[PDB]
Amino acid sequence: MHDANRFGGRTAYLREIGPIDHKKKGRLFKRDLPTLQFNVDVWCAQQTLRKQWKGRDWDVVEMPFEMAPK
Amino acid sequence: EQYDNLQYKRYDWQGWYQRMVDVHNRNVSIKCRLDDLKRLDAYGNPFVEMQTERRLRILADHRVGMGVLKLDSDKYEDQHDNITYGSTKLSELLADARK
Amino acid sequence: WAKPKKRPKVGPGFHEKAQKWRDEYLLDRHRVLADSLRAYVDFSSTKRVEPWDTRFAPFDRVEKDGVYILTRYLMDDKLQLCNYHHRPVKRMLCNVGLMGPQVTTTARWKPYRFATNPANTTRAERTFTKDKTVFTGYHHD
Amino acid sequence: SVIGVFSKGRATGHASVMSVLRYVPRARVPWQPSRFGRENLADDDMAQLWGTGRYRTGPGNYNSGYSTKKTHALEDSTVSIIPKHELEKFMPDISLGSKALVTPVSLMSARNGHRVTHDLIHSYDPYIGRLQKPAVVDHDNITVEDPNRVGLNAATLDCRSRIYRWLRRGPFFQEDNYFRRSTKLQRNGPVPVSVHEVPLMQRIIRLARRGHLKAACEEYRRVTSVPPVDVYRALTAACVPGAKLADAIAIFEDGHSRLFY
Amino acid sequence: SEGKAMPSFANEIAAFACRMAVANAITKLLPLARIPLKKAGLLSVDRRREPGQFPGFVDGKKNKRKFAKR
Amino acid sequence: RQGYLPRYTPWEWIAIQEADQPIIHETMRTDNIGASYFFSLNRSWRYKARPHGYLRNYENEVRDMLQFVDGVTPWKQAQKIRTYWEVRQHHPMPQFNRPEVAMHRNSAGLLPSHMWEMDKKTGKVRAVKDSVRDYQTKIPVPKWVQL
Amino acid sequence: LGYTPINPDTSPMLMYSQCHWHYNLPQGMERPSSVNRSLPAPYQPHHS
Amino acid sequence: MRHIGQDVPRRHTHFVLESRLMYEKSFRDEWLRSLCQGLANVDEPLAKSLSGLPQQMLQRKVTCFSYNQFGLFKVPYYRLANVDRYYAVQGALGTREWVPYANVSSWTMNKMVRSGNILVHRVHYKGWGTDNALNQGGWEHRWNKVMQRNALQYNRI
Amino acid sequence: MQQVPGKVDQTPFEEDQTWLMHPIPVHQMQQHHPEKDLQDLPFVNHEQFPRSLEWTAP
Amino acid sequence: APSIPRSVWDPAHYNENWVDSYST
Amino acid sequence: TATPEKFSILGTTHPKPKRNGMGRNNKMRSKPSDNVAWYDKGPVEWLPRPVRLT
Amino acid sequence: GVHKVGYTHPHHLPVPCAQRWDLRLARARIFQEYIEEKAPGAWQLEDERHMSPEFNTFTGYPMRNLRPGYGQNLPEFIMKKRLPNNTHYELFARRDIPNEDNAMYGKLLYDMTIHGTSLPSIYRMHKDINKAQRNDRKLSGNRFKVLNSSGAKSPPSGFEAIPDA
Amino acid sequence: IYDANVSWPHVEKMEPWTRMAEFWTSSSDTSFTELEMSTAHYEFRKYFRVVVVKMPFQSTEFEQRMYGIRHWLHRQTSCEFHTTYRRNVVHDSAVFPTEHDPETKPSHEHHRLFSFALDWQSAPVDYLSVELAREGDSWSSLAKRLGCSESELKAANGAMEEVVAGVAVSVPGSATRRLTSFSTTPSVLPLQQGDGKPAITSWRRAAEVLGCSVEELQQANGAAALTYMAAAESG
Amino acid sequence: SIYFNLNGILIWLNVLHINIILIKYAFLILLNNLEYLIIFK
Amino acid sequence: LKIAKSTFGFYLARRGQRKFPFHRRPHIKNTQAMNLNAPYFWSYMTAKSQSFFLPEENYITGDWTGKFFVSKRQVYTLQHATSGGKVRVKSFPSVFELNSPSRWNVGKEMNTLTKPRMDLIDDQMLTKKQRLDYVKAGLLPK
Amino acid sequence: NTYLTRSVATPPISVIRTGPKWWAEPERMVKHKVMYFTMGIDQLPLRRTAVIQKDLKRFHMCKPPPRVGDATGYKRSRGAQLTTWYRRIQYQEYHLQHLFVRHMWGLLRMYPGNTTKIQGKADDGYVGYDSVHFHRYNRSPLPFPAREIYERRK
RNA sequence: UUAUUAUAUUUAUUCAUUUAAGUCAACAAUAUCUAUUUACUGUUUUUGACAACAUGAUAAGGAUUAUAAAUGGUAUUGCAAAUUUUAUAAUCAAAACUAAUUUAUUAUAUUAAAUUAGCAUGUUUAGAUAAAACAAUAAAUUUAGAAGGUAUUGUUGCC
Repeated sequence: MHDANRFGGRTAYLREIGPIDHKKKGRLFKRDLPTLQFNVDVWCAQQTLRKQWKGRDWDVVEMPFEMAPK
Repeated sequence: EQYDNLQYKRYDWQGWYQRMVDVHNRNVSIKCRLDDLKRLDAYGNPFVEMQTERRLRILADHRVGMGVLKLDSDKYEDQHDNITYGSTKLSELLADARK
Repeated sequence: WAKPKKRPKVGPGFHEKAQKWRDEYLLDRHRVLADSLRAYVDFSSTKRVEPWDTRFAPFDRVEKDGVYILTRYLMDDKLQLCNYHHRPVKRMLCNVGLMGPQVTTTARWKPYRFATNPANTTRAERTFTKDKTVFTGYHHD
Repeated sequence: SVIGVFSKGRATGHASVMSVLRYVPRARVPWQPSRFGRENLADDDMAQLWGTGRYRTGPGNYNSGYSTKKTHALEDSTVSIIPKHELEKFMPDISLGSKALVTPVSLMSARNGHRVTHDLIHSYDPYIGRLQKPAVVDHDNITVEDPNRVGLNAATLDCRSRIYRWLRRGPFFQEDNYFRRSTKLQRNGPVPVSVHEVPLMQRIIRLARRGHLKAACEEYRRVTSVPPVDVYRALTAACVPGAKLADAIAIFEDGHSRLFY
Repeated sequence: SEGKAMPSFANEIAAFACRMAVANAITKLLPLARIPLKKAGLLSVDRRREPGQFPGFVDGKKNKRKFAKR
Repeated sequence: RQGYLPRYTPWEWIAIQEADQPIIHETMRTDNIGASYFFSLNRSWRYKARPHGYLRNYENEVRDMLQFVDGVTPWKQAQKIRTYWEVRQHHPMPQFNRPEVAMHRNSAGLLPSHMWEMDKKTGKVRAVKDSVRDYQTKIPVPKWVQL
Repeated sequence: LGYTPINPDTSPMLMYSQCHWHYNLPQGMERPSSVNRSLPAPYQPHHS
Repeated sequence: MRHIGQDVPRRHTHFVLESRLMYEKSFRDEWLRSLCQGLANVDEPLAKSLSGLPQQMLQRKVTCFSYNQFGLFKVPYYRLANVDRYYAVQGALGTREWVPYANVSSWTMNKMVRSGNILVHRVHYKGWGTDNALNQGGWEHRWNKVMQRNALQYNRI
Repeated sequence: MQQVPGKVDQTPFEEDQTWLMHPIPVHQMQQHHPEKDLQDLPFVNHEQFPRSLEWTAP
Repeated sequence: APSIPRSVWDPAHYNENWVDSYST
Repeated sequence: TATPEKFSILGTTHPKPKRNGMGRNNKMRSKPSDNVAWYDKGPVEWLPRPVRLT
Repeated sequence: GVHKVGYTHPHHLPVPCAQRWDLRLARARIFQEYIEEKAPGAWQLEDERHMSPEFNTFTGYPMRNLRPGYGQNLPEFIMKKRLPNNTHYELFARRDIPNEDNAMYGKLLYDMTIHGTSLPSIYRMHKDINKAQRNDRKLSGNRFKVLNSSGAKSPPSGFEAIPDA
Repeated sequence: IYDANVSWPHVEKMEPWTRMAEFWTSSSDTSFTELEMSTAHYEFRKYFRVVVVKMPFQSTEFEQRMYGIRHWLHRQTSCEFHTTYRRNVVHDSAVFPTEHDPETKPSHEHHRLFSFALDWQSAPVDYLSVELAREGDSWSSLAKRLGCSESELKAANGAMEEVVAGVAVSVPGSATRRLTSFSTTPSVLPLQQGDGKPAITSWRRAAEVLGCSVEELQQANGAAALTYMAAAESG
Repeated sequence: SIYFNLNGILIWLNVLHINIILIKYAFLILLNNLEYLIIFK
Repeated sequence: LKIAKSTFGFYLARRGQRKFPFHRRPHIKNTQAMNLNAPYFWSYMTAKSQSFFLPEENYITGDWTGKFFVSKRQVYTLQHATSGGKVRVKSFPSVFELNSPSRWNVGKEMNTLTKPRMDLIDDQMLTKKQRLDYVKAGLLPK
Repeated sequence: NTYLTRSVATPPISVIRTGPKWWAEPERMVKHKVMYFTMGIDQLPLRRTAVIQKDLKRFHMCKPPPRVGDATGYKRSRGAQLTTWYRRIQYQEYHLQHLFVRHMWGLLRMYPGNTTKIQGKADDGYVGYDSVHFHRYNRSPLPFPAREIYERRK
């Protein structure tokens, strides 16, 4: 599940290693899904945002209208 | 404009449920097709050309879509007020797009 | 219904065992704090075992060659200053950018509690036997 | 045998009338003829029920800080009150008095009409909070204990019928009552102009005549009482130079039939 | 993709939906191509349905909760 | 009695129903004057143009709040409210870095070592001395605080 | 079936019983109620 | 009181009245308090009208005010008590036990449907529901879609 | 994203190694949003007025 | 504009094409 | 402060046990399991281990 | 790379033109908005689960801001918080009341017009009748508990109650 | 009805509203699986149909036929109206002038939080429409300082046939050089002679000399307000 | 009060069912829980 | 409840081991109030920012006769530790006071100060049944 | 191998039984195909197994052939010997796939997971960076760091 | 074992939470012909829905009636309509486990804002044991149809 080779290793933010005592040890937010799910939605969005911004061969440059490309 | 004709029509809740259903409809979607503004003016100057309306769109980024400046005034719940305040923010936008 | 049955009174004079116990426990709270805080800090000042996993490339390459060159020359003093903790070095190493993106994708790194072992941690028995008196969340040493 | 929540009672009718009015029969409630509301209680017991009902802030509760209980029982053990001196050592006193509770009139619309930020719900109508006199809410004399008992308390006897009137209040109830209760035309006929607010009105006629119209209007919103006629004479005078016809009428229709003509 | 749009259609349970969608398409174009198709089932539609969500089952699909005897 | 239920409300009952309830005077929607930009939205506090919704809407009212909190409040009283860091300035270890970023930045210089005592054999903190008596700090309340 | 009475304005078993309409029937208007315009009352308010 | 001619069928039915005042009190104190927390922790300049001391002195004034205020409502809505107007049943909102729309607990709602007193249309127990909006993204989607309707579709001004 | 001028500004990180290692918090506590905080949870979706989810205000 | 528009109560405004009810 | 020399009821409570079963219910003592890997049997260990070929 | 975004003032250019920031300024003036000085440039994360077609729940708008640290105690949040005034909670305040017939009117007013006098809720009736039937047949359970004891602990000058046998 | 080309008005469908309300049909404490396994989904629903009427002109007699539909609707069916009427709006440049930039361009420093509260007088900007003719100005000389046409100025002020120094001319609407109705550079009031040689020594004479409110004088002069009357502790 | 012929009345009081038939398929299936549950047809 | 530990046992039912949504568990049981993670000692169970103002319970709104105990959300300051007067926090069984003041307590709310689940349990408060269950547990052995 | 944490073993049939779920996962047998293909090794058992699954997957929907009473039982016996053959065919291939891969990692110098044996390079079980003191089966206290079996340079 | 049709069949297991009482009645303020009604005062005799007993009432639970659109039950599960005759126990902010009827996240990357979980590293290893046949993919080691009861809502029966 949280096998550290999942989600590009960023699953290490969500993993309670070892024979945890479910009552006293183990952070709460690591238990509920939607928080785990909302988090992965963050990281998964980054790769898109990264890849969209790694292909920025163009650089944005403003220009007065008169001498812009036709 | 939505008035109630159900169990919410008559008794003591006649008011607050009516007040709700209107403050819940306080919007007045002011619209105008930009191409309409491309008329002459009483000073004789052309009102809005390609150089001007370009400024207009970028002045209201998500607002001006499908070539119609859409201004939804949701500030006040008195709907007539939203018309006055809405038209207020409206002319200001043309005041700058005419720069 | 298991009709709700009462619990008896709290017992005579237990309150005195309460005001006492909570207090002198909160006093013990200080030393375990004072101990663990030192353990955390003095951990941060010490050296760690190197966070990388030598088994995987590009850290299989012999110490003479490979990324060990830049590790030995361009940033050597720095990687000692950062005390070889697995949080700064992977950030320092990413800054030099002379190895590209191979920090995260290619280079595999030691697990967490394997990377908090201090330098000269020869016996692997060590990484599990860190002291129990200190409450640190396994940042201590 | 005989048991009750209260032993002593007091009437709600005056002496000079009751000696004669006692002859005409009173067609009481059929099922419960003995009518015992909050009004019939003595002002001693009146306070005690007034204290509780508020889960935290109500002085009835021991930990309300305003309580009169000197020593109280906590699970078979007693606990003593910390007088104000021994308390003011640690927790620094930050008190501004009653005048910190009364939020101004222009902010009624913000806070659902309510100016008074007491624990209870202070209602500008008399019938919700009527104890014996028609409930007139006071602003300066607001106190934690709320002596006049002009608040919609939670758990006092005869609260159901009182609360059900609150949840049935019109859209403008705290709003219109406060305007109608006060600020009514004078019995002799004229309009009740004079308050300590007159310097505000002078400013407008000091400001409107100069031609700073929007300055007048954006200040005129602060006006609360009925403006005297010399205000509008100055206001509408500023609409003349720029043909701001839309504004003069909006000024008119406000002072016309909405501010007592 | 008229149905619930998903990033990757890499599952046969979607392929058959496409294999059928192309099958019905050819028939409308060509009348007598319905004979060799219908004899091979590409026209016929599955009525299989993955079980809708339900809270009672722990995973939600077909495996109930636990119960231990005293 | 015989099933003839009207598919449509007959024209008669239309007029009879439609005449039992009065026209709202506002839905007439007549305006040849225009909009009053200076005055209309600033009308009297009774029938005022009441803003509603997100806090952005309460422009003309927030100004009154500030003018109100400015009014009743003496700065004298407000001085006593302490920020957290103002209070944590009196703690033995007021500020030390957390493990996410600047863990290595922490040093023994951050340790209030003189507060407690160390035992060389255990290498740990055996106990701590009393800090309330001997903490002489010129700012029990902070410097700019002047009651 | 208890002390809490049934709200006759929101209950189907009542509103869709035989003693009222059913949801199937043509559902038209039963009878026009000309009250305010046949015998109108004048405006005697309590608030002066 | 003290069970002397109690008119209601159940005593706890009264607590619904108190809870309704909480929403009423919350309407009373929210804008004022929320404005304070809006001014309390702003560390950047408030506005070019107020920077530096006029800010950090006022910042303590405004908070001191909401601290000076007496009995102000500082309860977040989820911490209140969900109770039914019918049977005064205590409900844990967000669970299956609290029916969201009619805002009555399961026990009260379950009874009302079988002993039909409310107009609901039954749907297969395993199904996602006849709706087509809820189907696509589950419970979270319909949660999103309404925010689009209530607030987002409004191209602001 | 038009950013304020004169402010030392940061280009989005192009290489992944820079993305993970920078200190970014993860959403530990409960989620909040200005609009739909009223609609308390994904489950309990309060509707002050039942309107068709495609009701477009004119 | 009377309540019952002239379309209904009139011979000359009769819709000859409007089929009766018991036919369809 | 000045941590009392003898603690009244901190240590004077009941003793706490340490779990001694390496697994479910804290009962499974160490014993050669089925999962034992016989490296001798053949060029691969028997039983085989989970092998992914990415 | 981390840089200093340049703002070449439109005047000192070869061919002048209103820079895009100037418009972004001139916009915020008209629609009063908040330009944050400390906004991060790297954080342009779009809500992909919503604003992308291939995803199941494509709503087209950015539903949630993917800023994880976003809370209600934040300043910028409270600027955009929706006041509970006239929302679901108002409706639940006035409609979700113990006796749903009381929201319509005070009951006494109803039993004043429709009936002739106020009648107690159905509970008090069942309370009342059952007292009578037992009291008509039996006795010895009648606990004379009244709200105010004065009427009982002190009967008036008249009213000598008939000795009940 | 559902085709606009053939029918008028033309009913437009709309997706019904559905709110699944699942709940535990059971009620017991000891067993939770009993509850969850006893879930049953009953839905509330409301079906909509939208009537779309397009009048080539706005007749109010027709609209009040419309808003009367709410009475005779079939049982248990409320309706809402979406009116959409053209409205003529005047963009009078006199109130909103399309003028040049301000010399000091506002910046992000003018758009922090609460900027709408403290940084911007709600549009439209106030402009002075009243201008006093100075000592010897002419009609072209006034039209000068107001940046307006003398002829427009002559038409604007009908009552002003001759200019008498000290009377205020009504600024024409088409003006381009009208002023922001306030002064920006601070001014101070010395206890220099003022009223006679005696200076200001109390709050009221403080107002009398400036001719403005004691209140608005206290508002700016905060320090002098917290101490005394006219800040009795002189220099 | 409109009417159209009956097919089967079904008095389902809490005591029992008494299901009479005069068979047809169906139309609207009326329902009354005033005091005694009955399913008209 | 099976054992009504207070007035709220007669009303609410355990409903099994019900799984509430996160952070919406109904009873605010801060049994994890004092869990000392020394690195996060200033961020755990505290104000997430260190520039917030102190909570209300550390301050006095109006003229109080006197609070029996100050609430547990109050934060401890030096004035608290130096004035030394009796400062009380509600807890079972009756109340807890900070008789022995220290500066290690300054800056942390009283939640993190008190120990909610007192290790010394009451063989007196628990009937022969509920004590027996502790005997099997080894928390209260025999 | 990027997977190194401790593992759990399942018998051959208990994996072979999953068929097209994981055992005959289409792309998986394409992986071990190329790997076999590129090594110059004939992919005879894989294509031998591939037809076994492809027929079973294709015919998993139908009924079993009608069980008419046959006192001889030859059909039931033939129904078994042909089955146990198929299992024995996949048994060989299942082991064969694990044979080469661990040996393959001997050629790419990829440290396999815990409790894993490469014929020559890690004769006994390799275990590095586990969750326990000792080699789980050989009771040898681990060395730190994880011991290496290949030579350092590439 | 009587002459349109298949159980042998994986995927799982350490899980807990609740607080510190308060119902004995109703009252237009603007623009419709004027009421100070402005500030509409009359003194006090009862004991069910409760902390208690107090009839009804809808669930969980698979085992032998679809081939051209359906796999969850009535006997009953806390708060419900005729049995009263000690007694306020209701959510409010900041709050303490003993509880059968519960997916907790297991090693590339890991705390951002209403307050939210530090000790249990030890061969995904005891005994017990959990849940599928539904848009998926396992179709056979095999089935109506004869049978007894001291019980008498019946094997947790009686003797």
